[PDB]
This record gives sequence, C-alpha cells and structure tokens, in this order.
Amino acid sequence: LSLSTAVKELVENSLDAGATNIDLKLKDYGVDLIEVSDNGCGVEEENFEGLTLALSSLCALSDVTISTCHASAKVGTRLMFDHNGKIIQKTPYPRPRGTTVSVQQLFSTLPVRHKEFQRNIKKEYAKMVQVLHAYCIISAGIRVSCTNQLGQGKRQPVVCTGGSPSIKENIGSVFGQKQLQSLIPFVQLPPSDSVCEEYGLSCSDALHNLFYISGFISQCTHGVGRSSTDRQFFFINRRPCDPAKVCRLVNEVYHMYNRHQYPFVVLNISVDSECVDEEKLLLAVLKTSLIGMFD
Amino acid sequence: VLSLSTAVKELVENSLDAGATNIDLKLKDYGVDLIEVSDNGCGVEEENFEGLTTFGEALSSLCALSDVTISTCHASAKVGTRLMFDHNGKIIQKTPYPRPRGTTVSVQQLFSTLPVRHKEFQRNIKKEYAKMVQVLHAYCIISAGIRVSCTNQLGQGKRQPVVCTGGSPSIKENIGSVFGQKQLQSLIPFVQLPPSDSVCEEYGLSCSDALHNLFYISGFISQCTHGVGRSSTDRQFFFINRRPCDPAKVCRLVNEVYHMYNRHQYPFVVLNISVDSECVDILLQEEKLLLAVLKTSLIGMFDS
Repeated sequence: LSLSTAVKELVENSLDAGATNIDLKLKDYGVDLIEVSDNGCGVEEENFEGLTLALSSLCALSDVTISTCHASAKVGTRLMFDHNGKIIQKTPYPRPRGTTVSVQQLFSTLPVRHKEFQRNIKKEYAKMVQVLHAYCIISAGIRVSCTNQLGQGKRQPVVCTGGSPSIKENIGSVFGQKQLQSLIPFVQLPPSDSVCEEYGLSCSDALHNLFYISGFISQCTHGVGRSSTDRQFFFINRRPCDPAKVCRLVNEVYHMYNRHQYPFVVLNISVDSECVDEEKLLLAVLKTSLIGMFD
Repeated sequence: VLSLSTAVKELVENSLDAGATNIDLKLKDYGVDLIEVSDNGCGVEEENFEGLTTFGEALSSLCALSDVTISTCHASAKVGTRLMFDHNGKIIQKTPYPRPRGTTVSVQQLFSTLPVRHKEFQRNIKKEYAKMVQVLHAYCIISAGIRVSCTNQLGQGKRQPVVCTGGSPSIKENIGSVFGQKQLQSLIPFVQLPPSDSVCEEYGLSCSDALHNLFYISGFISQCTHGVGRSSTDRQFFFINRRPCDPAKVCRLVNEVYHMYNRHQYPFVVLNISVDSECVDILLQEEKLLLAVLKTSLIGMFDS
C-alpha cells in the first residue's frame, strides 16, 4: 500500500459505483489528505457497517471520513471511523448522490512508513501521477480531475478530463494538443510469416487470433520521440498494468527506427477471458503491426 | 457590454443555473484562442437544440462573434449530442456524442468576426484578463458546494493553474482555496449589530425606520491592525443575494470605516447582503438602513 495504490483503489471503487465524475483532492501531494469524490451510486444505509468487513486497511493507517448519498436516500450520511474500522460518528449530511472518501494523514499510525512517505514524496507522487494519468486516458465518458494544495498556498488544478468518448481527446486533455501532433494510431495487422516463424507459430496457431489492439504511439521520425519511458501506458481489457514482454517488445521495435529515443505509448489489449491468468501470438501481431506503421 | 469577463460570466451563470456541481474553465492565450466551460449540470434536451440561439441572450451573441461548439447530454437522453454553429446561430452539424450528463461550451477566437474589437481585445488582454479573473474569483468565493476550476495555456506551453475550489460547504473554505490559508489568517467574520442611535441620527433614521430591518449581512473582512490590511482594493467582493455586484455607496462606506482604524491600507472584503428580492431594482430600498447596520457592525468588530 502506497499513495499510488491507495489512489488506485479509491478510483476503482468510484468506477465500480458507476461514476461519471471522479475528483481527486490532494493536500501536500497526499501526505496530508487523499480525497476521492464521485457521483456514483453511493452506499445505502443498511451497508454502512459492512464497508470495513481495502477500506479496512485504510482505516488502520489513517483517519478516514466518508460522506455518501444513495439515490433511494433523501439525505446523505457522514461517517467517521477509528483505526479498527468502527464507526465513530454517523450523522445526516446534505450532499449530492455519490460518495466521498477522505484519507487523512496516510500512514500516521505507522511513524516509520509516514516518514518514508514524506522523505520520498516526489517519487511516490510521480508513481501516483502515472496511475492517475492511466485512468484519465482510458476512462472515456468519465470526467476525472485532480487538484493539489501545498501548505498555506492556494488550491491548484492538476488535471481534468472533459468526459470525452475518445482516448485521443483524453490524451489531449492530459498532455495537451502538442503531444497528439506526434502520435499515430495503432493499426492492427495479421502476424506475418517471418514474425510467426520468429516466434515459432504455425498457421493454425495464428488462425484463432482473438487479440484486439488499439491506441496510439509516437511516430518513429528522428527527434520526435521522448527521452525516457515516462509516458507509456499499457492496458489489458481497459485496466492499467505493466506487461514486461509486451512493453519490452514495443520499445525494441521502436528503437529499430529511432535508437536514441523512447516512444509515447497508449496501448489497450482486448482479449477473451480464456487467455487471462497465448502471449507469443500477441507479440507476433504487435511486431508485425508496428513494422507496418513505421515503414 | 462585449468583454472577456462578461462572456465568461454568462457561461458560468449558465452552468450554475443548470445545477452544476463541477464547472471547469479551460482558457488558451488568456481566452483569445479558446474559452471552454465544461459542467455536469442538467444538459439540454434535444427539443431545444434549435432554440439555443449583458454580453450584447448569451449563446446567440457568442455565435455571431466566435466559433461556438457545444456538446451536451440531458438525463432524459440516451446519448449526448455535439453541435457546431455558424455566425447566425444556425446548426452546422448535429451528431450523436457519448458523454456524461451536462454541457461543454467552446468559444473559439472570440471577436474574430469583428477585427477592430478583436485587436483591442488582443492589445488590452492583460486588463481584460484581470477583469475576468476578478469576476471568476467572486463566483468561486460564493459558490459553496461547487468545484470551480480554471486553467490557462499560452501557445504550446503547459496549462497553468488560475483558480480552483474544492467543493467546500463554507464561503470561508472557498476563500482559502482561492487565495490560500495565509489570506484567512488576517480576516474576521462579519458580526451584524442593530444600528446604534448615533449612526441612525447620522443617517437620519428614526426608531421606527430601523424597526422593520430585513437586511442580513455576512462574510469576512480584514482586521483593522495597522499592518495586516492590503495595499489596494484588489480583493473586495460584494454580493447581493449571492450574486456578485458593485454597490458604490456600500463599497465606499466599507472602505471609509476601515480607514477610521487603518488609514493607510485597504481591506480584504467578502460581503453578502441578503434581502427580499422585491427590495432590489444597483437600487436598494432602505439603503440608509443597510448603511447604518454596516457602519455600526464594522465599528463593533474593530473596537477593543
């Protein structure tokens, strides 16, 4: 559990509640406050007790306050929790439909981790930004935002998507239109014979292809790439992940055309549940498709 | 009055009237290139798409002066719609557009069809932009429970934060979001008092004149300490029934009373005057009674 994993869990809870609006509010990069507010279905009053029987772990590590309102409820409710997940306070609370989870002073009950958190805040915040950006990019139709407030300073916007139906416009929201001008869409091709022979694939192995790849990548032109892999986002069935062999292959094929730079990557891999726990076939489709794009 | 601030003011008020709890302003080149307001209010039903078309109503005027694109989705709609308009307000394109409930209005190249006004806009962009920021700050302060955010982008550079509220329930917390917690440390809450006899005699008010008092004033003001005030009136926000305005005599009076204790500085002011809507025309019935309450209350706060 880290700042990034705490944010990942709260974002996923909002997504599962069916939110179209998700606001991440940070104070001191999240050392002081991590707050996720959404307009999802909210929580019914009957299930208030069972919320901490992910959330239970956060209660053990921080001061957690939750406001929620179910559509079947007239008014919302405000809940305070002790570190055993027990409800300290339960009061009516006027708020729109949805849920707000407030994580105050993460790791305060564990002074060693709290200190490592503060000492390493730049790296932990950068990791959290990666998680935030991945969800911003892939969550078409959902407005995702983040703000941060440092010390006595004013609250500052960090990122905000517009609820657009395309990953491309979400990329533009996150990184600006300049980033889009250097990208090409992924174009899927059947795996060629040489690449199949390279991965030891028969004609029968490639005939039952059920991988659907989409997304965007930097053009391989000399100079238009990036200095590092700071903007590489991989998804399997829309969920952010880090596939080693796939990521390895994408960088390898790109360096065949631009050895001194790294590409921007947004790549979603859609596949049937039977193939989830034929990676060779996937890598064959990827290399063949990228070669066709870069030639 | 055609300006950046009034154009932004009307789109923000449109989002507020639609019941938005999130309003995001994206600006490019201080608004010369793009003014885009995105909200999660009720959106627009398809039956009123034709009828969609002070800033000299808002959208119809904006179409004549800019390139207006709107995406919207009403809760009664299955899918959203994206609309492009010509300068007569006629729909160029109407296509299905999956998006969450609410509306996004994009105003591209404001005043481009009026080259003389467009150049004056560009030449005076710093004053036009500062004026708009002041208006935006006023709505940020008073719109408790609503997350308002704004960014500005110059050329291909990164987006720059302008202002951002956190959806807090109090005007006080919005002030902290807009200006930082340091600004709050020098403020005292307004404490309303009945008008004293001397102030009544100063305004020529009888006991009967003040008996029907229906003004309710609240907000914050700088402490009158000789150093904690401000160098100018750059942060003075007045509201009547939560709507930002500039009442001359009230503003004059507030500054006058503060200078009785701090003659060399000007105060930070956030002041809402709550009153029956029948008594408003800025023209305020029984304005003398209001001014007396103000002076009496401010004197009571600053004494100690």
